[PDB]
Amino acid sequence: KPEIHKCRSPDKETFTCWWNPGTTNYSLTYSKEGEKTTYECPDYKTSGPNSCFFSKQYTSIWKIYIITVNATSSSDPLYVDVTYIVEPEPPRNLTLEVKKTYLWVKWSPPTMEYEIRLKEWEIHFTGHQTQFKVFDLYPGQKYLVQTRCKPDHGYWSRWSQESSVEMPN
Amino acid sequence: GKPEIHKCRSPDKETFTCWWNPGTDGGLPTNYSLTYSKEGEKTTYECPDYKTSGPNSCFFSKQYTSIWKIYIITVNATNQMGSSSSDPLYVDVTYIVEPEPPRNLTLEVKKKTYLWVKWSPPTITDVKTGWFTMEYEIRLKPEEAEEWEIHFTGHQTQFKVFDLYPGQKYLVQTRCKPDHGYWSRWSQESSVEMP
Amino acid sequence: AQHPPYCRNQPGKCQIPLQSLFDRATTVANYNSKLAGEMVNRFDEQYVINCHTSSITTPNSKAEAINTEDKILFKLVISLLHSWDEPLHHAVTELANPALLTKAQEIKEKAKVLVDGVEVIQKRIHPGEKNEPYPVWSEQSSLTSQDENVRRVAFYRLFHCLHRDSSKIYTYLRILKCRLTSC
Repeated sequence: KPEIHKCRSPDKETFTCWWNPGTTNYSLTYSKEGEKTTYECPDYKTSGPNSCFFSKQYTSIWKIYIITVNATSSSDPLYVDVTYIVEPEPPRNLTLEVKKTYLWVKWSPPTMEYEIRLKEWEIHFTGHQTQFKVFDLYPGQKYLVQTRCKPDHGYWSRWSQESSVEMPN
Repeated sequence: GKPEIHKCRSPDKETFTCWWNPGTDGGLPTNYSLTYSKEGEKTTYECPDYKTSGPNSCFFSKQYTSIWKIYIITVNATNQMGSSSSDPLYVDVTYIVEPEPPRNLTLEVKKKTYLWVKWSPPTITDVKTGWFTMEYEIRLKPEEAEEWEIHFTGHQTQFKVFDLYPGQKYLVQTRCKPDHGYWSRWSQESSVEMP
Repeated sequence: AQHPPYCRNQPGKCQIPLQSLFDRATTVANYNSKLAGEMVNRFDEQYVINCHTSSITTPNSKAEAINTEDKILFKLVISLLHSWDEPLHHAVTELANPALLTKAQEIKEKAKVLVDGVEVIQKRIHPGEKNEPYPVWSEQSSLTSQDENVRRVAFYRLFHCLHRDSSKIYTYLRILKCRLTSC
């Protein structure tokens, strides 16, 4: 039987669902919790193989989508709310400044919670803050630091790209 | 004309006040009068209350206050040697809201430790019905320090701070802004000693 | 097989709760209101309003707004939003020939996203309500006038009225949310 792997949205404006082969032509159909009309996937191309892409014309944050994959033998119907499947982009504008002496870490978003880490890494949940203080670090060492973010009800974004700084000798 | 009028403020988005500044008068006593026009009603009215908000002011109660409307206000000055009117002041009450500070600030502590600040909007502002919408900022720092750290909390009346240094005492203040007006003054400081 | 968090509740069905719907509507409305304020500013730092929606009568004081029946609040929000799609269309065409152009395109798109949600909420609480005709700005051709001055005043009226109506839409949605669910 075919199974729905996962659906994801990068900005609540469009989304994509991926699937896995049942054992054959694969098609994807859906409907909205609201009405009784059925629809077919609007695009099997822009998202690569085995996927369905929903552009702005077919994306709504006001209704639940009931998605199911077919093989010619349906799959288990899946319920999707575009606002709960958001997986953002790493935070941006990461700046590091030395200030007895602590490291002032600062970023900007791409509300959301955040997480910074610095080296097997020392994770720091920061909540809704967009700036963070770190004390008692080793003098004379280059430090690696990254960030992550997550929506109110989403998935974590990948880790940002490394930034370095050096603690005074 | 000489007399000037540029400032009006509303504390709750239900009432408002304007102030005027006298100009050239030549030493003779002058009597002033405020008259205004409201968008949608082709009528001139006289200031409804010159007492409540003090000298050279005009107070508009709830019966006379409507938002999403431009008021055209002018101040007139008359003495035995002449008359002079100010330039017209155009004002939409929707954008002159300057609230009072948040109140009832309380600090509670928290395995891992964190500070949980909580507070409430001024009584005058009706956030419970949804008529008024407020934004908040909190600032904190150790007593033995010279720089404050600011955090914008949006619409929330509580905040969780995660990077406080253990062992010290912290001072905290808060302030609020309507969605489109002016920031209030900072509330009075509260203290807490991190575990 | 999987479902959204909240469908983790007894009712055999699985619809988005009314609380979640009102949350999304008020945050979209809050966003349009910020954008409109930004356009108002940028335009005033570079260059009497008689808005075409003034014909739709609205409660303008707290006493009166709080007293308005929910059926009428919905109607007022839906026709105000419908009324701005054409004027924005004309503005965007003119500005297309900096920043103004970009925010104008966004507010026009989000206003359409927002009316969609307001119709869904309205049909959920009051099945079979119908929305009536809404006003038009006939003088909207002035946004493209060859005369520089008449053109500048056209945009002035446009951004300030756009700012006022964003603000009413957002206040009315907050009132309904506090009354029909949780503030």
